[PDB]
Amino acid sequence: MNIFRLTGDLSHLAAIIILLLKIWKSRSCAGISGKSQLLFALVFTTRYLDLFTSFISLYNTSMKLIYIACSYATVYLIYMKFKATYDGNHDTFRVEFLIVPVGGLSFLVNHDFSPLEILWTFSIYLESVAILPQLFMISKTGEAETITTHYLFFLGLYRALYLVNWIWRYYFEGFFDLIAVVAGVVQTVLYCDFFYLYVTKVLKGKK
Amino acid sequence: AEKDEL
Ligand SMILES: CCCCCCCC/C=C/CCCCCCCC(=O)OC[C@H](O)CO
Ligand SMILES: CCCCCCCC/C=C\CCCCCCCC(=O)OC[C@H](O)CO
Ligand SMILES: CCCCCCCC/C=C\CCCCCCCC(=O)OC[C@H](O)CO
Ligand SMILES: CCCCCCCC/C=C\CCCCCCCC(=O)OC[C@H](O)CO
Ligand SMILES: CCCCCCCC/C=C\CCCCCCCC(=O)OC[C@H](O)CO
Ligand SMILES: CCCCCCCC/C=C\CCCCCCCC(=O)OC[C@H](O)CO
Ligand SMILES: CCCCCCCC/C=C\CCCCCCCC(=O)OC[C@H](O)CO
Repeated sequence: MNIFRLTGDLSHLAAIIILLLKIWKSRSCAGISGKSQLLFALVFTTRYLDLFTSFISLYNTSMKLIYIACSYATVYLIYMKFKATYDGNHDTFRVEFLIVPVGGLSFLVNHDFSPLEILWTFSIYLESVAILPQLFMISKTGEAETITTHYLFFLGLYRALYLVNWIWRYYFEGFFDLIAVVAGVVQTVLYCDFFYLYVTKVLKGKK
Repeated sequence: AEKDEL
């Protein structure tokens, strides 16, 4: 552990809680992509299968369990509890164009041809494009509410901090994972326009 | 190689 990954993890937990508490308190999931939340739940489900083969630390186990619980609870609030406010008509990204190719790529390009590693690879490639349905919904509909932009800011900052974490670990530990890195760069690049607009408009009380 | 990150 280093400060960059810790801040990265804390930023990710912040985004997850901001969204869950926003839907819970308002009793509405207006402007939220249910599709992106399904993809994030699929990411945690396929990545954390090691919970049954490995113990890293109490922190690592707890964070995995918290991410799974909060992602499944967010999906529950959108598609079941507050389904009356789910804007299905505007959440129209065809997620088959993400899942089917990412699925194909994880089987073909991985560190090892074994079920657990292939599923971990799938979680890494899928996370890189998981926010696309949400950004697509915002571009279709009229802008984004301020709390929704704060969610997007902490989520985007999380994997950007993971890139800094990987520079650190490469320098001090000689550790590198090109699959996680390339996918992490893809994940961050997709937030470029949102970041520019959040800093120039949202942080200046515009949009 | 054991996965030590999230
Ligand atoms: C890199 C080009 C994509 C930039 C999106 C972030 C900017 C926010 C706008 C979203 C509207 C979404 C419109 C739908 C575009 C489909 C994008 C797609 O399929 O991208 C494949 C992959 O992610 C490519 O790296
Ligand atoms: C209702 C919305 C509440 C939003 C507040 C959530 C609390 C911040 C959480 C974790 C810190 C994560 C580490 C990253 C520290 C970056 C601090 C920063 O830049 O905060 C400004 C940000 O854009 C905000 O407007
Ligand atoms: C409506 C409520 C939305 C806010 C949801 C916040 C989620 C807190 C995140 C992680 C807990 C792990 C603890 C480490 C993070 C500390 C962040 C902090 O100092 O938060 C104070 C405040 O939120 C600065 O605005
Ligand atoms: C569907 C979207 C299009 C994405 C298309 C780009 C995919 C490859 C990426 C980077 C090149 C770096 C080399 C990647 C590894 C090549 C295959 C290799 O060496 O395979 C042996 C390994 O054992 C098998 O997992
Ligand atoms: C319209 C929708 C279009 C489809 C959107 C698909 C999105 C896939 C995105 C990112 C994964 C990129 C990761 C590329 C893999 C890096 C390979 C690499 O460097 O591999 C080295 C490894 O060690 C050798 O096994
Ligand atoms: C210990 C680390 C604490 C970090 C606290 C940082 C607070 C930044 C807040 C607002 C400016 C928004 C800047 C745009 C979001 C950052 C991601 C980015 O655009 O670039 C990072 C780069 O990719 C990396 O390699
Ligand atoms: C012999 C093989 C040697 C292989 C050695 C591999 C070393 C991998 C370590 C770190 C890469 C970290 C990538 C950092 C990317 C920084 C640029 C960045 O922030 O990109 C996001 C976006 O473009 C901002 O707008």
